[PDB]
Amino acid sequence: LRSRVTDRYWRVQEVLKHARHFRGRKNRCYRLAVRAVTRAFVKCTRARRLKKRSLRTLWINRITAASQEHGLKYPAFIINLIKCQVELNRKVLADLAIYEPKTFKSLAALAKRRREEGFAAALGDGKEPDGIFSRVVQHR
Amino acid sequence: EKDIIKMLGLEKAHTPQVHKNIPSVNAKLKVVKHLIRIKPLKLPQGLPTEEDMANTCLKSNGELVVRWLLN
Amino acid sequence: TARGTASRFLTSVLHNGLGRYVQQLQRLSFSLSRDAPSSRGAREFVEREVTDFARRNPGVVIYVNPRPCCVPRVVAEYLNGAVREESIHCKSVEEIAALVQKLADQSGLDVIRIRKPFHTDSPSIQGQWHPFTNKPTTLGGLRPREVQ
Amino acid sequence: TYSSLPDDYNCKVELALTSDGRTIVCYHPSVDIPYEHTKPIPRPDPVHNIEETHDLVLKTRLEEKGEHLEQGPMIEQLSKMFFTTKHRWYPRGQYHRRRRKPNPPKDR
Amino acid sequence: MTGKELFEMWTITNPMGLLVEELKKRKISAPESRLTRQSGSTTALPVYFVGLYCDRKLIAEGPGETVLVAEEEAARVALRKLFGFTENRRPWDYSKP
Amino acid sequence: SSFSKAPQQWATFARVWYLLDGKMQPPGKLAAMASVKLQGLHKPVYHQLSDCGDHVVIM
Amino acid sequence: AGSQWRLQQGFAANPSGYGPLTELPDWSYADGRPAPPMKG
Amino acid sequence: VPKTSLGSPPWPDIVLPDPVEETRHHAEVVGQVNELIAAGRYGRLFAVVHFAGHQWKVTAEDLILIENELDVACGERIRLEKVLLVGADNFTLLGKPLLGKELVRVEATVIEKTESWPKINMKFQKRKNYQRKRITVNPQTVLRINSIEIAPCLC
Ligand SMILES: [Mg+2]
Ligand SMILES: [Mg+2]
Repeated sequence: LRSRVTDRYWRVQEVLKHARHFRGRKNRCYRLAVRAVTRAFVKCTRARRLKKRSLRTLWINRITAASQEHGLKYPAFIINLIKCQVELNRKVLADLAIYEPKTFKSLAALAKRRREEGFAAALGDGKEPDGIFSRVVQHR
Repeated sequence: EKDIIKMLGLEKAHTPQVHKNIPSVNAKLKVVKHLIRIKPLKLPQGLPTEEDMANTCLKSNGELVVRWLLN
Repeated sequence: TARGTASRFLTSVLHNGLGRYVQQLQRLSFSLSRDAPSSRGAREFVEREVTDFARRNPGVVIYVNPRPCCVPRVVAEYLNGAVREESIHCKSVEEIAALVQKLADQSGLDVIRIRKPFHTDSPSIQGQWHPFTNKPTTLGGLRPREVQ
Repeated sequence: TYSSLPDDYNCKVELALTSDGRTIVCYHPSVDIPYEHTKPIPRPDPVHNIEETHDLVLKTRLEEKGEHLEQGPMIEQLSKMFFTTKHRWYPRGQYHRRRRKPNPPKDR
Repeated sequence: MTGKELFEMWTITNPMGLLVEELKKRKISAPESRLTRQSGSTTALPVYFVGLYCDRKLIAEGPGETVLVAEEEAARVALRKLFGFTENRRPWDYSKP
Repeated sequence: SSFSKAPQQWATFARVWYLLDGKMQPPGKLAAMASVKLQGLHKPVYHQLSDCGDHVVIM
Repeated sequence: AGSQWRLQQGFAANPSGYGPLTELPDWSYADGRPAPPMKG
Repeated sequence: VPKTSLGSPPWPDIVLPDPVEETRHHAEVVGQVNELIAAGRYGRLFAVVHFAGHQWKVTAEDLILIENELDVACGERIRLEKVLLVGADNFTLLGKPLLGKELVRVEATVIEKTESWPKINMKFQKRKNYQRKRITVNPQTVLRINSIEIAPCLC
């Protein structure tokens, strides 16, 4: 009983469809194509993890542009926004910076204020003053 | 040290685990003390009753709060 | 892969869910064999579930054809014009039910990479940043070295 | 009468804290550009193409402009206009023109 | 009508004139085109921001490649404020009275 | 906020010319801000595949 | 960042932990009936 | 009082207003904004909302794609509860880190339940003869956010 592979055609297409848009002989020849496709998938998943880093770095660069406009460096802006209990991820913060320049100038005003309050309290050397924006609220 | 960490329940990182302060335990902890952070458990509201088991939570200052999020 | 395939922005057909929600699935056609084992699940589904399904969704027309086939299919068809083919071949009643549900709740848009998770017309309320938006204006509106 | 940032530009920004303490509110009306800070629209229109003798000749004198250059110098001039390097302006092969998508996705 | 503009569907060809008429109706007088912001005049890609002023208050403002284009824009913007067809405008109500 | 599409987009990606005086400045500290403004990294709309970058004139 | 401050103030070093940000049931039916609880 | 490059700190001196006048000023401003709300003089609102583990910048009539399943029928209206930021052309409300449910209400409809396009995931190792190829399909849910309403109560 001899058995040969009849469907080999389709076996090949499932590789070759992913190779269509390559340059050179990689987009035809099953040998070359197979290796190239595999490399393409691997590169793809690795890039799926990378993409998230890339985007977050983008957002940080944009937020830095936006802050620097208002004479406020990036770290100051971010941590002094945290110290106001305002938790907005960098995605949203960048989008505000682009599409909501007003609200962003407000946020920047807040941060700047909170920072100055911090310096004031550190130089003051007493427990009595609590800056208006340096107050820490608990959940209700 | 790998074994000591395994038998302290410390397998997963940045997860808290609670242990008696008896010498038996302190011995192992002493072996791995550079791999860990040890902070005393505090009970402001005291130990939980059986009505309070579902509402218990552990705050980072190392303190166990019995009533979490009333209404 | 993403460079490999086509892509689209996130959209609704006919701004669905804005004014009111319209179930996008239009008709559903089953083809199965009374005799063949491959269609077994699909038969059971037609017995018990189809009826109830038809009440739960008044807006979709369901055509059931017994015919001599080896591979039972369900053809979903949408308001969009979109036609989506499926094979119910050799599945449970449970599996088919879940599948028919997926078909019921889909938009009929093509399934491909979606470029970004949100879609907004007028994202920009209160302005959109441009190089001048944060710059101060001067007196007379002179340039840096300009004299008057 | 205090804000952390000057009101010169963008919005005048007011930062208030709710009496509760659990909400920050910001009032930010736009700041319009003062008249005294603007300069009058430049107005330039002059037509000298007119010949007093024949003015349908004059109207044909404005249609009298055109020229042709070689590839190289055309590109140099083009790249001086837009402050680009020369390279952008050269063509591209069959293979690259063929893979441009016929119908790119559109947002908005 | 979602996402669409006003002048996307209205198609009117002379914004300035229409503005002047509407301001006659509102008993306001003479919009004056006043150049506000500009970058590069000598460039192949200039940017102008022309403001429109009525009694030295600024009613509306717009961008363009050319000072003319921009003036026309400021007109369209002013129009859009007057008519209350705007981006910031209240989104439509879908509700069951 | 209400602009037509084309002028809006044009205003956003508009180029700008900065002037930077050089007298008695370290070429390094100069080149730092010059570099930022050349790459258009001072624009919240920045991306590496947008052409955005501005002219800088140092004197 | 800013975990140090968040710790001095007695919250979780990560905003994701145990705050009202995470704990609360982020949606509900329009009628006001509660939503099925969240797996997390 | 001499003056050297150093003896004076190189940064503007700061004066922050007295706490009392500030509390007054704040109550005054809040009063103003609150009037703006009660009068209905805000044009269109956007809101930053925490949902399904992510934050979004949301506005009426819009669309978001949630990467996991929600148990709701298609067509159900839903109140997204956690709201970080609300905003309008002339003012913005900030949460710490949340807005009271009495202050703002954003309702979204679920349009479409679906599944993600296939995502290939491939592990590979040089000359170890090890490949694995796995195709992921993620269940997805498309919400149309309907309305952001904001109630006059603020203090
Ligand atoms: Mg991950
Ligand atoms: Mg998990």
